[PDB]
Amino acid sequence: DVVMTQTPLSLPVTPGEPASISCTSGQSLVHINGNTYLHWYLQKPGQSPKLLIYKVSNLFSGVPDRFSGSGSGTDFTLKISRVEAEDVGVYFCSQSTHFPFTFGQGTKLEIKRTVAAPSVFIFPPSDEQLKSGTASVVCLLNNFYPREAKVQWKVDNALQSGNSQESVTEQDSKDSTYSLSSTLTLSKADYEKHKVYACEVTHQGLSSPVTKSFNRGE
Amino acid sequence: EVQLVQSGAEVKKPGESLKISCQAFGYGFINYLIEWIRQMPGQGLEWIGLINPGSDYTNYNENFKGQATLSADKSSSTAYLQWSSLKASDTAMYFCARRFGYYGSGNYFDYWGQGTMVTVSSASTKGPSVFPLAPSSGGTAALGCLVKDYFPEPVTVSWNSGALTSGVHTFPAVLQSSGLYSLSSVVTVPSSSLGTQTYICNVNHKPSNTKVDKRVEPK
Repeated sequence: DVVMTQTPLSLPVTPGEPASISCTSGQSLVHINGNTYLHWYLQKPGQSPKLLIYKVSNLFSGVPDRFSGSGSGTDFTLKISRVEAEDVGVYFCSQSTHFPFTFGQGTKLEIKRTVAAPSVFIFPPSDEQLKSGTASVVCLLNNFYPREAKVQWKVDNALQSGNSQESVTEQDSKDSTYSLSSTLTLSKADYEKHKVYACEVTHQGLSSPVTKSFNRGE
Repeated sequence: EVQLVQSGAEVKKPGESLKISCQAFGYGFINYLIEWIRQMPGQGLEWIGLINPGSDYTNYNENFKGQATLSADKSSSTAYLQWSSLKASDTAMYFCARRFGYYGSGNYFDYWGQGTMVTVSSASTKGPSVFPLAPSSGGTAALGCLVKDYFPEPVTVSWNSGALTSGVHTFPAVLQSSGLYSLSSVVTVPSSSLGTQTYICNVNHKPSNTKVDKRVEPK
């Protein structure tokens, strides 16, 4: 199989600025018929992939001029002249020289904007859920940028690990922000024997960490 | 434009078989180079195989050979993908596509089916439990609904029957350590609206025919 490798994997771009995505193949994509079957796709959020550029550098009909491809052999580059909101999504290179056909890992292009601190909210478990024998404690980070944030759970000022799941939205297409949930899961037994539940949040938009907490019952 | 139409979501147990379809609503099917490509849950594309219905030529990704079978019904313009002994790792969005004309022709297309979601799990259909994420006690408040322990995907969440859409964040589902999905849906609102407006999350889970409208209230 011909391994396709894309760099980078994440590409923040400021609207109107250029973007480059590189693809390297494990071996030459020159076919015995003389053609080089390296293609570039964009998969916008929720959609199927769409073809941008075929055989290295041929703009597919209907695709905007701002997209262009170059390269030869094993090294290939997709360039976007001036990035726009409609350009967001995962870009894949695709080889069809050799069976089995293969794809790069994907390069996620997102809109770059200034750092924006998250608004933090902590939610205790409902009593209806406490009848279940389980306690879910939820922490929300709302409308922040960049994606990267550290969420630490502290239980009676003791730092939790492996006990919570994070979930993150796709980039909000209108304000270029992300939101994130961290759900801490405890047995009804473990929940009912501690007092302070704190969501601890670190992020570039905050000089020093934000902690939001509640005490069980109050 | 000529497009491809695929059959509906599949939910299967490990060990079971599958059969999904891809009908061309266009054109001439017998000359197509039809590819099957699956997209993994947060992942890349895995190329499954290719069929030209005309010849019955088939090429298979070695990893899926003797699990996967490509066939074509030339009478109904429909391509099929059969798959036996499904494994949990076969959980993916499956696409059919026409991308390439015969080599040397210079002809390129971009027809994609809408996708068929395939879920392979030993878990059984279960409706979600919906729990309130209560607004606690400045300018803006956040509230929501915890949608827990359902199977399979998908679930749908709206707020106030669709009347409320601004500031809404419905998170992606996460597969929990149990075989079961969980998600939350939140909305930020002005704090001044709390005493004044009601907030109901409308959670619908078609696979189990469960509809839950949960009223979310302060404390």
